[PDB]
Amino acid sequence: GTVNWSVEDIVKGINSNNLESQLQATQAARKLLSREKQPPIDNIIRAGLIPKFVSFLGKTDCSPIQFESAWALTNIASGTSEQTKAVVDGGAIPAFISLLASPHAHISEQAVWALGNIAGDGSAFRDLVIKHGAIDPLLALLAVPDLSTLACGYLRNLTWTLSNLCRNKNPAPPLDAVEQILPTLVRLLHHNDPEVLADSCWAISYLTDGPNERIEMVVKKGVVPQLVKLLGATELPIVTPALRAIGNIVTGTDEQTQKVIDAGALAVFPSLLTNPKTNIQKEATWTMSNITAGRQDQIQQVVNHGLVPFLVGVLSKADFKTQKEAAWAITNYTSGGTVEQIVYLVHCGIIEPLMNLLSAKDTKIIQVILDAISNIFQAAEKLGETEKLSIMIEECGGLDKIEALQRHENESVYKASLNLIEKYFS
Amino acid sequence: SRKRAREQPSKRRRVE
Repeated sequence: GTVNWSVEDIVKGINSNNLESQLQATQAARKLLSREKQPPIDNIIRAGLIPKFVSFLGKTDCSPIQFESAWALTNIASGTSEQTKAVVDGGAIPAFISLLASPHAHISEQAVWALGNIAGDGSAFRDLVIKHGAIDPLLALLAVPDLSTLACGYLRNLTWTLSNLCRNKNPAPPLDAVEQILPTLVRLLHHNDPEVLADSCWAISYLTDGPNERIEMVVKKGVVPQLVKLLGATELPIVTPALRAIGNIVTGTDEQTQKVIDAGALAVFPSLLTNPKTNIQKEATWTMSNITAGRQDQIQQVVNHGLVPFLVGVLSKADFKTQKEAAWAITNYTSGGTVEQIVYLVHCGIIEPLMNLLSAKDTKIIQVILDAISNIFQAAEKLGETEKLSIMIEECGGLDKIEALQRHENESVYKASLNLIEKYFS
Repeated sequence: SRKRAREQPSKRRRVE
């Protein structure tokens, strides 16, 4: 039938002015474009087939050709930006938006998917899809009393497409579009399907990746407790974006950070900071570093949840990128913490792993650590214990790392480092 | 302040 047609034969069938011949040829094109390996997208574009496919989207009396052309165009739009542009340039956006109202679920679903690929290209096409009025009919498809009545594949495609409308920066999505989408997104974030939850979390992570005003729009919707819950999911594809969203939120105000703490996030961190997935440990440690950049009462919560030993652990042994986040977490802690909090940090064993990292060939982490040490010495001065600290550092071999850093190429490193030796070691 | 800035596919092809 329609298996392995040449593009030439597809063109012949499409040019026939016989709707059924055109349907067979469009199906043949769909099969080429859906094959496992190397779909001939550029060949199909070069043959001038896009305008015909777009015209077929409007064939209400022939729902099969609407479906086949929708699938063909979805796959062309799944390619490079130039390939996606060819689909947009053919007038596909409003044609697909019209198909959202199709009585045929499999057709409206394909239109949802195609619009997701187009919006996924970047901010410009995202915003163009929004200008053509895609949001109202997309949200209308989810306006049911219980999401569980929808087919799960259908619901997953809608959630994914909505997440692409929330994605990308420079610019971020229109504020009014975000407000319009948020209530449905919150509902999806409470739906019990792992893929819907993952893509909902991804969407929330995009919406919180920005200025405090953007974070506030999300936090105000009361989603933090649900994010904290999903943070404890067993599925890594859910934990990953849930953690990114939580991490994003704590880059915000002290008050936004406090919502995360109030929701119980810190109790999940012993497991996150020891997670066998390197990326999870790194993101969790980055998150901790922004929490220890917070108020003294928020640092105290980190202490009370027993998280300081976990930071000592990550500093002692982790992927180097994670160790650098831990170094940051410590410098922030020592910068904002009380004397008592800083004393507690040393008692937990921070000094030796801090000193061991001074042999890293990374200027930034060296600067960060020297800052922490300086901060810890300033606390020692207030207790008159600079000598005890001076001894701890010498004993673990930290002093002849600091001494050697006096000859380092970077100005801050050699400078801070010189300062430390005269000041506490001379 | 001292706060610091910092796998879903962007596009999907329908196969089979």
